[PDB]
Amino acid sequence: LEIIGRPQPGGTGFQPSASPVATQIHWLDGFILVIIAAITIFVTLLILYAVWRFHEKRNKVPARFTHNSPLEIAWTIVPIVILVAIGAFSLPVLFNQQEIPEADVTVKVTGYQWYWGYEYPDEEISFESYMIGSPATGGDNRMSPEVEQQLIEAGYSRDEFLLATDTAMVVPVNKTVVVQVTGADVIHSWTVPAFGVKQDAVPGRLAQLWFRAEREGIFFGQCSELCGISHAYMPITVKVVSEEAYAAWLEQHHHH
Amino acid sequence: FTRWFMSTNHKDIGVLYLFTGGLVGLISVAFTVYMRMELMAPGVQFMCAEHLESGLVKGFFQSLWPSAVENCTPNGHLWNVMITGHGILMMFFVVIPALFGGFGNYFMPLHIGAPAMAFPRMNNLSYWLYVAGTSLAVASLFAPGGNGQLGSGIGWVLYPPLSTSESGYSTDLAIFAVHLSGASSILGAINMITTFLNMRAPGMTMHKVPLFAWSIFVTAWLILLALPVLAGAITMLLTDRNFGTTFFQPSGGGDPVLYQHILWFFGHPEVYIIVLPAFGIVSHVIATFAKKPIFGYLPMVYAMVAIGVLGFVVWAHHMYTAGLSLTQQSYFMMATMVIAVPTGIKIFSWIATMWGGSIELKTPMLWALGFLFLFTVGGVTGIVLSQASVDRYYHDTYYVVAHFHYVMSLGAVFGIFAGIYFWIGKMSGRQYPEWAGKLHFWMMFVGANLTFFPQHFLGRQGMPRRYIDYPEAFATWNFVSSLGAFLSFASFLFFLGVIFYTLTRGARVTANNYWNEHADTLEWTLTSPPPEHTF
Ligand code: HEA
Ligand code: HEA
Ligand SMILES: CCCCCCCCCCO[C@@H]1O[C@H](CO)[C@@H](O[C@H]2O[C@H](CO)[C@@H](O)[C@H](O)[C@H]2O)[C@H](O)[C@H]1O
Ligand SMILES: CCCCCCCCCCO[C@@H]1O[C@H](CO)[C@@H](O[C@H]2O[C@H](CO)[C@@H](O)[C@H](O)[C@H]2O)[C@H](O)[C@H]1O
Ligand SMILES: CCCCCCCCCCO[C@@H]1O[C@H](CO)[C@@H](O[C@H]2O[C@H](CO)[C@@H](O)[C@H](O)[C@H]2O)[C@H](O)[C@H]1O
Ligand SMILES: CCCCCCCCCCCCC
Ligand SMILES: CCCCCCCCCCCCC
Ligand SMILES: CCCC[C@@H](O)[C@@H](O)CO
Ligand SMILES: [Ca+2]
Ligand SMILES: [Cl-]
Ligand SMILES: [Cu+2]
Ligand SMILES: [Cu+2]
Ligand SMILES: [Cu+]
Ligand SMILES: [Mg+2]
Ligand SMILES: [O-]
Repeated sequence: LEIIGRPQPGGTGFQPSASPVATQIHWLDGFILVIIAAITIFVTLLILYAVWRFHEKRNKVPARFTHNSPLEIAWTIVPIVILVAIGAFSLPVLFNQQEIPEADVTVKVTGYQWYWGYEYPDEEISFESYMIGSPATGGDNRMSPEVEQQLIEAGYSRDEFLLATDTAMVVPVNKTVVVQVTGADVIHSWTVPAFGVKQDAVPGRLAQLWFRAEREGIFFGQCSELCGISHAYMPITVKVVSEEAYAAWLEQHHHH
Repeated sequence: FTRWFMSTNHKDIGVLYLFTGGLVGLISVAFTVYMRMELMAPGVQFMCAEHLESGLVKGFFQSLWPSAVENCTPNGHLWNVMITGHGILMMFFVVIPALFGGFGNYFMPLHIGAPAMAFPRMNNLSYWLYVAGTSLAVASLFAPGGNGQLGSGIGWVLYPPLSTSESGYSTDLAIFAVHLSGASSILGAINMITTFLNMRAPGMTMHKVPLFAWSIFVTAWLILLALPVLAGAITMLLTDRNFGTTFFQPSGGGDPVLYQHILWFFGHPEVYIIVLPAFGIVSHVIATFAKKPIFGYLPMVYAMVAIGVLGFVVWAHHMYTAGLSLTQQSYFMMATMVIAVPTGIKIFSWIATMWGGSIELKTPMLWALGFLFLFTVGGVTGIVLSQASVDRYYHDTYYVVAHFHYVMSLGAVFGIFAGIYFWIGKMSGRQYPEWAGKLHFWMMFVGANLTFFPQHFLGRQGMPRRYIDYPEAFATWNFVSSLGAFLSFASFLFFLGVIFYTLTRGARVTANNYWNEHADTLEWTLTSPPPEHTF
């Protein structure tokens, strides 16, 4: 499988999209970015021009005005319009993210200090996922020859250290996945940037998110609520695969 | 002598808050240097468990030199302790004491023509509670804490159940620290409000009060509403930890998310409490150096009032991924967006003030203009974050870290430096050297932009907050951000040199008003420094 959901060296943009929700976030953010860049450039150019035009060597006697009604009207209404416009594109994107559709696949995820537990209620599968290099895999949260070997053996490389886990949440491509997220001890947060999803894992609460992956491959997230000593060391690996490979993985877990 | 610390005069107290805010600022900045040393490269090289085997003093020094990864067992607890220490010091023991306690106490009474403040003795007590709070926060770093080590690694906002389950009593000491800070702030707020209302000079009506004194007045109101709420949230943590309550513990039917509603009800107002006095200082500085009266005085006052008020109804933009319903998320998003309108009015008015002026590019004016640009960069990323659908990606990433450092470290701090250069002659009787102030400005300007701008990229790439270590792909922009932090640190040490030079041998100030006639508030009619008994 291709490693898709991951940071890339020197990156300045989002991680690749692998869901329609992520695609929406990329468009909305791109749209807002054009606007706020225009505002910032505008404001910056006004300041630099005013300093040049009205420097004390060039404008020796200062004006004394403290009002300009037309300008004050424009500079109040135009921001309001800009914001209404952002809101209008933004709320539908929000409604799509947060309205949970009917599940093809249901996973229940539990955050622990410091690993994730997954349960597939329809399949009676459960398992835990630890960082490759965590004490669970024999490490102590740092790179070593042993950790590199384990990364290689699991189908990764040295470059995936801190992202790759010993076991992965496996799901089929182009199917609606609903994840139910809770915490076992403290608050954790489960996320996958490529899917455009993030949901706190709060003890005593069961929250839901959804995604539908639009291509196969490997996608990484990292725990996103500070949860103690190994907060930096309990990531998320999702493998998106064919419907057939998904069934094969399920059968591998079936106890006869 | 210790006639300084027992003084009740608002000028002396103001000066005490400034020096102390500066010293705590130096400590918190030094934490960030160490933080950026560790973030400079992927892999953990500095914060090694091995250094815990040494003594306190010996462990400290070894932890400043890098080790090979193979000799460095990562100590996440120390990372967590350092960033928690950094945030708490900044948010409770640095910028507000400097702006509100410092400039507020020194200058607000001067601006309104008050010879004294309503409660001088309470003012002196407010300072001591600040110092006691700082002492407890620092003590917490050396107290038995999480994971059988010293200190609390729980983040500056103390989320339970993590904060309530952290072992040792480090966290209890931190909570007491914050109680003491709140008490200092509340006393100061009561003092400011009573002074503003009852002790203005004859003729000094509401519509003739300078913008800075207004900024302090509005800020004081925010404090009275916000700080008692915080006192509740953290006392509930204290009783969950020590007195068998289960407010935030699900086994006892509690809800950790309740803590978040209460905490952020304080936590948003907190930032407007930080920034409003900086808005006031910027207004005084720009009018002076543009040689032009402030554009739209009354809208400036009302924009500040509106910002203050709106800052109480937006708190859950800090909780978009914490399990808020779609309806709550939509509301808080729309309410947050509204804040851009009155802030925009203030930004455009500052530019309009400059427009048609006669601009002098002295050091205080450079800080003020840097503020306009940098606060705008920070403000617009705040608007991005207000969008719940996009915050889904950005929440608890370095994009948030970039946002808040632009508004605070390149915003409110630029306001602090603007005030210092603006007013140091007035406070001390000695003037700073102009070339050194400009050099300080440019070093900080370049350094702080190099530190924080690349953090937007890290956040877009999905780098989480509160991580001792990070995937190799984040190396480039982490490296640049760290170099920026080292340059900023150099600029701050240079600044401390500039202050030391100024106070020991700066050019003697001989004029009541050493700027120009457009510095037209009452402090400029007094001597430099003002007499013990003013007006
Ligand atoms: C001085 C401190 C300060 C200030 C002033 C602000 C100002 C603002 N903040 Fe910020 N913020 C923080 C400090 C501050 N913030 C901190 C410390 C945190 C993190 C806490 C933590 O988790 O540790 C945070 C986090 C934070 C979040 C949570 C993000 C997350 O955790 O995922 C959000 C969400 O909406 C937000 C929004 C905003 C907005 C909209 C503004 C607005 O007030 C800004 C409005 C200003 C402008 C927009 C620029 C000027 C306007 C114009 C030039 C007009 C034209 C512009 C438009 C029409 C857009 N902030
Ligand atoms: C006022 C607020 C403030 C300021 C000024 C700063 C200053 C700096 N911060 Fe701060 N930071 C916070 C508030 C602030 N920080 C908070 C609240 C957090 C969250 C903590 C948490 O996650 O719980 C945080 C977290 C945080 C992180 C993320 C940590 C993590 O997630 O693991 C990083 C990363 O580099 C960082 C770096 C820096 C650096 C390099 C500087 C500086 O070195 C930048 C350079 C600035 C200067 C050199 C000048 C500073 C001047 C003053 C402070 C005024 C002193 C007073 C007088 C002179 C009177 N900070
Ligand atoms: C949204 C971004 C905005 C950024 C702000 C920067 C732009 C500010 C432009 C100000 O425009 C000036 O306003 C004055 C006051 O309205 C006018 O003076 C006019 O009115 C004065 C008020 O009495 C008279 O003194 C003058 O003679 C008369 O020219 C003047 O012509 C006009 O150029
Ligand atoms: C019929 C049979 C009767 C059975 C009775 C036995 C009851 C067992 C008590 C359970 O409490 C445990 O205490 C450990 C020790 O405090 C904890 O380890 C914690 O503390 C250790 C340090 O002592 C660390 O090494 C671990 O990583 C950390 O999980 C552990 O989590 C916790 O659940
Ligand atoms: C019929 C009676 C039943 C018998 C009781 C069963 C006895 C065995 C329980 C083992 O407890 C585990 O110990 C681990 C090792 O201490 C802990 O790992 C914890 O500590 C590690 C080392 O610090 C971390 O890396 C992990 O992420 C963290 O979960 C883990 O939590 C805890 O559950
Ligand atoms: C593929 C490159 C994307 C460009 C990313 C730039 C983001 C900078 C955000 C901050 C903007 C503040 C005005
Ligand atoms: C990894 C071998 C190179 C050694 C460089 C050590 C730089 C440490 C300087 C730390 C400065 C303390 C503030
Ligand atoms: C693909 C094979 C499905 C096997 C199925 O019975 C299990 O997932 C449920 O226990
Ligand atoms: Ca490192
Ligand atoms: Cl007084
Ligand atoms: Cu975590
Ligand atoms: Cu907020
Ligand atoms: Cu976690
Ligand atoms: Mg969070
Ligand atoms: O905030």
